[PDB]
Amino acid sequence: AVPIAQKSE
Amino acid sequence: MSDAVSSDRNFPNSTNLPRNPSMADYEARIFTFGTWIYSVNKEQLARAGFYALGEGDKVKCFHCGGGLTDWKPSEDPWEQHAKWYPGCKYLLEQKGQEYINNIHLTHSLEECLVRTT
Ligand SMILES: [Zn+2]
Repeated sequence: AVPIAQKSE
Repeated sequence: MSDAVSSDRNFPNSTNLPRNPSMADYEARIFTFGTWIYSVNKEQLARAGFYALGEGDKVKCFHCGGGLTDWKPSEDPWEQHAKWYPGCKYLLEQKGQEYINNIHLTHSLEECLVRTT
């Protein structure tokens, strides 16, 4: 599973 | 003697229940995700305490709020959120450090073999 995070990248 | 509701006052909120696998496990989880489902079983995701966000795949754990999306073809709810962050309190309550080690040391989850042939 990949780390969500997203936020702003 | 600073305790507070954290460890003193009665029902903090007022009545609401802070979820619980035993009650909102298979059915509950299965409802959050939907039809889709990887090699593992949703009921499993429920055992660890993973509640989807109304859409399959992306699901956040209780307490450890671990957001995991796009799981692996060969993995398990516990193995995922645990390994990623070996500090999920809600987990310690589920099967304590006992299981925590089950993963961080050997292969956890995945049964149906009993003795593994
Ligand atoms: Zn967790």
